[PDB]
Amino acid sequence: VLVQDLLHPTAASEARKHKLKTLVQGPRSYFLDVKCPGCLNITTVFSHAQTAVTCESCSTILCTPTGGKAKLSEGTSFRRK
Amino acid sequence: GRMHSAGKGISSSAIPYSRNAPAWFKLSSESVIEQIVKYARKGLTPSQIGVLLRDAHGVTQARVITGNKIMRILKSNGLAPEIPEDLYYLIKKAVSVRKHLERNRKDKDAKFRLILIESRIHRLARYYRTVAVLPPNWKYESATASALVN
Amino acid sequence: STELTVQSERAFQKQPHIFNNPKVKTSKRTKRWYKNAGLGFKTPKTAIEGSYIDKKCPFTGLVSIRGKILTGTVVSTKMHRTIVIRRAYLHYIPKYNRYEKRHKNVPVHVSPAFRVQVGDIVTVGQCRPISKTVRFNVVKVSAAAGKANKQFAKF
Amino acid sequence: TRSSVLADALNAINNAEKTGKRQVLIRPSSKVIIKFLQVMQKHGYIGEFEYIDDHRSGKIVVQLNGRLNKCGVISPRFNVKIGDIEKWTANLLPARQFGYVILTTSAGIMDHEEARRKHVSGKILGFVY
Amino acid sequence: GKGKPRGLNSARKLRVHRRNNRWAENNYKKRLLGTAFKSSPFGGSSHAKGIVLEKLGIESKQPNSAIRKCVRVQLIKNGKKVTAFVPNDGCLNFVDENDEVLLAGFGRKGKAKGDIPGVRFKVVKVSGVSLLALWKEKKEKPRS
RNA sequence: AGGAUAGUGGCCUACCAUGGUUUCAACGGGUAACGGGGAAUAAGGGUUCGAUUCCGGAGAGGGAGCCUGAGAAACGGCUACC
RNA sequence: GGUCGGAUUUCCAACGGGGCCUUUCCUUCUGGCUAACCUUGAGUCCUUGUGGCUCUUGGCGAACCAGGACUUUUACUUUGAAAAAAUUAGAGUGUUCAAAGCAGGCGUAUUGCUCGAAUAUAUUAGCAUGGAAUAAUAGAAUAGGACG
RNA sequence: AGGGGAUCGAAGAUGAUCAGAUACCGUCGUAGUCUUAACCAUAAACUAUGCCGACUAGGGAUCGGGUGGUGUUUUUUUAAUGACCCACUCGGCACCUUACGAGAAAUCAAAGUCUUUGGGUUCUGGGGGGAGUAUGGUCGCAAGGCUGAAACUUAAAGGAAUUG
Repeated sequence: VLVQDLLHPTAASEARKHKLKTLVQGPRSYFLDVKCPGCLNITTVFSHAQTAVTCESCSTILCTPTGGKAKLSEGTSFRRK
Repeated sequence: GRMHSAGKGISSSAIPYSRNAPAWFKLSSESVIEQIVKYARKGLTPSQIGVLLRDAHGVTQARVITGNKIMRILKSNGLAPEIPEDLYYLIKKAVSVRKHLERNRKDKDAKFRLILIESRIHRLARYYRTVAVLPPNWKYESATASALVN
Repeated sequence: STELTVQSERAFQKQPHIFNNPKVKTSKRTKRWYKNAGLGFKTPKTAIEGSYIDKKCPFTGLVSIRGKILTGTVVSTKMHRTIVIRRAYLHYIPKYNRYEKRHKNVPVHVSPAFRVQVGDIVTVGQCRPISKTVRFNVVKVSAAAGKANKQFAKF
Repeated sequence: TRSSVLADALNAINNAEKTGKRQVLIRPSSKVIIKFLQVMQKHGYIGEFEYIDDHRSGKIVVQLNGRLNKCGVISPRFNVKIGDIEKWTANLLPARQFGYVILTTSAGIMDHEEARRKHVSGKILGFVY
Repeated sequence: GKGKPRGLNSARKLRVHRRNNRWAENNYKKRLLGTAFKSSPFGGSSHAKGIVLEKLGIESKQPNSAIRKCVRVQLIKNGKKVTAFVPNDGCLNFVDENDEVLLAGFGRKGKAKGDIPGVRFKVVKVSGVSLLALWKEKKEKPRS
């Protein structure tokens, strides 16, 4: 140390740092495209949904909120971004 | 931090650097506004409107996708409340604490929390009066607070 | 104003040595005396058109503006034809190289040609003694927005 | 609460200099900070610094050179006369030949010798030597 | 930090705080209260005349064993009786009793000097003559 | 509004209103306080004093009153008590 | 450079300024001394580096005096005047030196000339004046908004 | 003031001890100890370290939360889960080493960024006594609490560490 590059740090360092302590702070949460087996509808959900989102057709459960990332139901498929 | 506590947590929300995002959102901004309006007429506050929008839809930050903030859109569409959302929730919490104290007289801890909550209400009410969001000489009376929250 | 019994007192009120001769009838039918305050101030339209008497007005009265011109915020409008302003200022204490807030409440006569509320800023001009504590008179109301009509409950 | 962001910047800069770091990070990077850094940069007490433009307040990364003995703020920003500039330099500076007092005057944030040339004065900000 | 206000508009607070803490200085307190004017054998005056009432011998404090040969005298101007020390070899015979003497302080502004308890003044002149001149026989004491 | 003054002015009189000052210290108490120019000490910042040769004020034992007079509530002017 | 380390210059280095341009404020008629002339019917000869170019027909005059289709408020800071005199800092001045004082000095004493008696500081308040960094204050949000 | 009143126990009774013991010790023992409705508002109420904010050092733990896993696990011996292991992270009770710094030292990650002295702010102190007394005010039913001197007296009092 004692001579560092605060302007171009390693993405490994940026991966392990807190979201609010990076060089420029931004979210690490993402979004998911979700398919329920009942219908062919595609629905966007937030990774930290914190609410029990429901499909338009199968309007019972699509993801389950938790303290952090929402826990998707075992009867569905997801795709990042 | 924690103006009425000793905590020093951060636990904030770090919105992205992008101010025109997320480059995969296809719904029209007019569809978003009517989505907001029907939610307001359904009877939701701006905070819970935003989270419901952010989850059941792809709208990351409605201020980014639309041209106006949530509360600004409701006010421009004639759906703003008489008292702001955060002030209304503070008065709601104070009424709950006072209602508890009416029968649990010996709860000196609830008495302490009531003073802290009420002093929080008066500080917030001072800000809304000096910015003219509330009318002047608007006062939290602790006797008509039940009617304010219903 | 023009209404509400301008002549309500026990004695007739009208400014000295103006001949309102009831013989000839001109188009205006009445002679009203006014003037300009000088030093860039203007006589208000309400003073030229006014019906009040107010022998202490800088325009429709016998007082003249000379000496200090001051300004301040209005704090009290509870007494007739005069108000009190607050002239806040900073006083320098040399030993600490710092300042302390000080104020002086200045009682000032206000003409009915002007309409003021608590909180507005007015400019006043020195004249001869009017009463025991009055040595200034309102000459210009510097109210632009008013900060009073924006705090009403909305609909 | 943060009340003097310039004090936070200079304190972090001085602390990094004392421990011998070649670089330092600064937040929230006011333009008073940036102008203060520019005056130091011209006189050679620091090197290149880069402004990180996040959308909130900005950050600064300053490359130090070890030639800075101290930089500090004089809070509150006292009003200083032309004749009082000499008094502030005799107190705040270690020698008459070098060092500066940073003034914010109507002509811009400027040091005391350059302000002497312009015959202008303002409120004191700090010192560097 | 420093525990005191710093802002440009904190002049009033700094004045008031310093004014309150001036009352801890003993010089400032005595001067402001007029203690020497009000409660003091002299009226803030360096010298004062006294009429002798009795000659008394105070034993010197530890660790010195001796007799100090002082006199209890009464003040003409304010009616206060105080004790004054008679500094020299002898000079107890040049005070007699019921004489007129001149009194001045020891020089410790109170705080009875040395090992002589309960005395804050000393005799400079007696019967209108310097005690030093009488000690060296430069003059003569008056018969009155 | 009137009287009084040389004149503005609750200066005073009569009528009417309930006002005016204050924690940014009103009001009250003390001052062994006449104010200023200034004196001592003084690296800077400051501490204390200023009854006293210049300016301003007040008084001629303390009050009150008044004539003469441009100008006095005079005092080496007058009227009254103590 | 005939000018014994000695007494510079529109070739200029850096300083402290002003004006103009780049989307850049100076709100607006009232009258003319004809904008630091964006007009050369005519024309002033210093015999070929480059700053001493005449009577100029007008031709769009903010570098100017009050009627207002003229006013965000300060704090701060620069400059200017006033801040009695004496005292203080200080120039001149053999009271024999000195404290001092504001005098004195010079002719051939033929019957006379002359210098002075400066200067600076003297805060905080008030008045103009240049600046718009720092610090505070206000505006168009149900437009009761500006522009003709 | 009412209720409760097992135990222990200011007062007290009492057996010892002692030169005397109305102290330590032993046997009991009233008020208290508990509760309700009101008082009081003081503790070495202590980390003898005000609150907020930034930076400055090297570790292994641990509490709560979240994220990830060429991970384990009893169930389906290859599903959530839950419990563990490993790696980060935020906030917390703290620890160990070293002080580059600070301090008079003990020692301190703050008691550091301090004559190279200014991030914001509140409170407190000016040698020891007299004295937390007098007096005045205020609160309490009292006990007492808060505020709070002076006269006078004195060359020391006190902190940390060394040797005996």
